[PDB]
Amino acid sequence: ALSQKVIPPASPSQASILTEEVIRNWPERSKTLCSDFTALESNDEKEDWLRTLFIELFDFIDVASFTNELVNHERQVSQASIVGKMFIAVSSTVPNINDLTTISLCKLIPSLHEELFKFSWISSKLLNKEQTTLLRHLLKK
Amino acid sequence: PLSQKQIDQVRTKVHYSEVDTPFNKYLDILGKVTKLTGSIINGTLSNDDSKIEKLTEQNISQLKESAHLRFLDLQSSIDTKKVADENWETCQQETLA
Amino acid sequence: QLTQEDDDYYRKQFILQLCFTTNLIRNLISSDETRNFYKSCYLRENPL
Amino acid sequence: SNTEELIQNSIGFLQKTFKALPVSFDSIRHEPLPSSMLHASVLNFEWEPLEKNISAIHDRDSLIDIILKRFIIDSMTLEKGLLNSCIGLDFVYNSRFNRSNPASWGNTFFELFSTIIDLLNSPSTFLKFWPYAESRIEWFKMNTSVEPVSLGESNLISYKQPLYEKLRHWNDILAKLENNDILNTVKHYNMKYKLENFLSELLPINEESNFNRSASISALQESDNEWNR
Amino acid sequence: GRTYFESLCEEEQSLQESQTHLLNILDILSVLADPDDLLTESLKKLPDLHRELINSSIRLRYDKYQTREAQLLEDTKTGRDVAAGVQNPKSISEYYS
Repeated sequence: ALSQKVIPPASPSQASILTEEVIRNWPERSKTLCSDFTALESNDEKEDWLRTLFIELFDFIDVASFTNELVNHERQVSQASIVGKMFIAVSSTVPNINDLTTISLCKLIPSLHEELFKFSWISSKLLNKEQTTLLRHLLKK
Repeated sequence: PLSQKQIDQVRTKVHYSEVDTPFNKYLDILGKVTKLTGSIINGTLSNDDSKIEKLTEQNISQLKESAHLRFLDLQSSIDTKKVADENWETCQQETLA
Repeated sequence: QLTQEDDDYYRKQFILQLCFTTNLIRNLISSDETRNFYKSCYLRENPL
Repeated sequence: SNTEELIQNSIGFLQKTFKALPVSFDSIRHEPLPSSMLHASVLNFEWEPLEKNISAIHDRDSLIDIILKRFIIDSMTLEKGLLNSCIGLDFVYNSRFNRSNPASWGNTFFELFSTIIDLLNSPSTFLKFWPYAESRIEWFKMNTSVEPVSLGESNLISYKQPLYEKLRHWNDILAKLENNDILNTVKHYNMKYKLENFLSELLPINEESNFNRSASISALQESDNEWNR
Repeated sequence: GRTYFESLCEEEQSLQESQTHLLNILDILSVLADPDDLLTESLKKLPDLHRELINSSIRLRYDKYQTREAQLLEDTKTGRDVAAGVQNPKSISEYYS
């Protein structure tokens, strides 16, 4: 009797408009997405689109996605800054739903591996006991 | 035995550690409210069985007050640090002149 | 500054510097106990 | 809304009350403001609004903290702002017993201190203000205890809740002042000395971060800073 | 996001929108949890605010990262770099000699 907790309104899965269609036609669609990303100018606007894609991606969750992130990051290395890595580093922690699947997926991708050390919770990856001891000492000094 | 790449990794980790408490507090309130919003959107949210929220209408005012206080605190914090940066820049220009 | 014959404080600074550093080098070489401490300190901040 | 107007009324009332007092700046630089000089109404947190008693009951201590912070900030942005800031910084010490959680004054007091250290215009003002912080050291040394410590004993640690960020921040400021190395006026060296001596006197001689662990100093050059070279 | 100062202002401007979204959501939730046909409208308007709060928060964290990066880049410029641009070294050398 605390609440009815009965919800008449409902929403169907018609989202992922920019990450649209079936994941089928995988390589053609993936190359199309990479080309579209490289196409855009006005870096700011790019960031916007990225958000959508990334959250849509975390709706699905895999190795294909990791390869896609590899291609995106490597294409972004041509320029100076790294926006894709930072945006993954935020949109990995921001959403409501998550699990250790994020830990594993980050453990898989080696490109943004150092960006993850920079900002996110990377106590897991740097697991060599020698590394964590060196870390404690270097921090305290 | 630790290689070079691992040492560079831990060095960049130490060179970037920041501890900003007002920011973390504000983001904590953001999480603590969006979790409850999403739970109620799911429809099977809770009866305070799990540790995500309490639907009791006696602590909602506590949530609003905390939101206001933390928002104002973080606002003042970034205001202070940008003022300090402007001041340091002014002094450097003065001594250069 | 150094060779003036009337202002000798600079030579005192130089002599003091040599004496300090030589004291440390002698203790390092001969004691074989502080050597372990300095080796540990150099290593912990940089294992290579 | 309710809290914003509440804060505005409170800051107005505080500004008036503190403008009332006669204590001159130089008088307070060296002598602590005694408790008698304020009415017991201003203490015990019975103030002008006193209207949202049920509403503001939720978080009491935090409210005073944020309104005092805003007071310090708006007054700081001088020989007058410094006076108001010092009076508030002494007030928060004197009003400790009335607080709900008496220990919580520590993390509050230090907090305000940091803010005002940030707002000082130039090292001239910093040297004009430091004699205060050197007058009331024995108030820093008690992290949470409400009773004074015996002269010569400190209960502060490098990693404790009070210093956990403050030591990091002040080491940042020291490093930045050291990094100039070319455009340093003597005021800068005097300021860095005052700061290192304050911090070194805070923590005991024995703490793990009060004696360097064998770092042989580089950058010992005595050249004329790339002038007349 | 060129310098410390501009990045700070941009972070503040994002904070403002996040705050107003949070306040609207808190108001709607307090209305819904109040002791029909109003609760239906509330639960109907909810998801639009839900999938706006997340965007605001994601953007906020992105700016926080960016400004940390900018500050750390600024802090490496030593004094000699700023002082290399002085006009007349002659008078300076005469002074120091």
